[PDB]
This record gives sequence, structure tokens and C-alpha cells, in this order.
Amino acid sequence: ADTLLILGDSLSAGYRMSASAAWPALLNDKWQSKTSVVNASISGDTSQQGLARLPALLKQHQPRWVLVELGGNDGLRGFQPQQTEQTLRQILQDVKAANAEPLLMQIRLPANYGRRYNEAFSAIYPKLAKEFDVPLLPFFMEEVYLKPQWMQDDGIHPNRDAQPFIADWMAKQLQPLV
Ligand SMILES: CCCCCCCC(=O)O
Repeated sequence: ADTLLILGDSLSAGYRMSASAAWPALLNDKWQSKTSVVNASISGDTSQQGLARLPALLKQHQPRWVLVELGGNDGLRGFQPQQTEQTLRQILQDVKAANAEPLLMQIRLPANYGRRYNEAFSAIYPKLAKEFDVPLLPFFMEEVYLKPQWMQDDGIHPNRDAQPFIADWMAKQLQPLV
């Protein structure tokens, strides 16, 4: 029984819903008796808070793959993309050293954050992915934005109704990678 560890934030932990309602739990359901999905995501977690938890998780879960979904809160709070990039790099190193396969998810900020900043934030992902030669999954939120009925009031977080769809899309994206 191989393990996929998910190191992410509210987008993966679920926002204003229980963990059982978030897509990782639904993905774990359809990957029943196949692959184990461990959702180690916490709402509001910056890339540093995530990195802070990683060591213990690798040690305890001995995952074959780690899906990294972090940075969104940093950019959202105007952090220094140079810093975020540095944190994500350590995360990838930790994963590799743990003899696990890192899977990086691309993150993008709202258009109302300025072109300058958004481009610098976004570029981090392709850059690290090239640097470590790891898969760079597209940003699943891009498809969700196209369906207002799948978005919560804040225009940021996907709602309960969106979870099964995100689970299916994620299963599709992760398939070749597992
Ligand atoms: C629009 C960028 C996506 C960032 C969402 C951060 C998720 C959280 O609330 O932990």
C-alpha cells in the first residue's frame, strides 16, 4: 500500500468544511484498496508552516509521492516571492532526500494583485519544477473559477459542490504519475 502525502493549504484541506468533505478524502475513496492518500493540509498555512511540518510527516508516513500545494497564502499576503521560492525549494529537497517523488502544483494569484507581482509569484513554480525536474501539475482552481456555482463567497475558495469534481480531475492528473 503506497502512500501519496498531500502537503497543502485550504485548497486541499477544505475551507469551511470538514476534511471528510474535501477532495483528498474523496480521492482516497476512489483509490480505495489501491493507493493511500494522506491529507496533511491546513487552512492558512504559508509555505514555511508547511515546510515546518514536512519532516515529521515524511518520517511517519514514508510516502512514495508528495503533492506539494503551497505558496498561495504567501502571495496572497504579499510575501517576497524570492522567499517563497526558497521555502518551496527546501520542501522539494526534503521530499527527494526522503527518497520520495515531489509533485509540484502550480499556484496563481488573483488578477487584482498587479501584473508585476503575479508574474514573479507564478514563475516560481515552472522554475523549481525545471530545477528539480519534477512534474508541475496545472493549477486546478483555473477550472473551478469558470464555474461561479463551484466558488464560495470570497471568490477564492472552492465550495462543497466542487469537491467531487476536483477529486475526479485530480485522479486524472495523478494517474500517470502513480
Ligand atoms: C488565489 C490563490 C490561492 C490561494 C488560496 C490559499 C488557501 C488557504 O486559504 O489556505
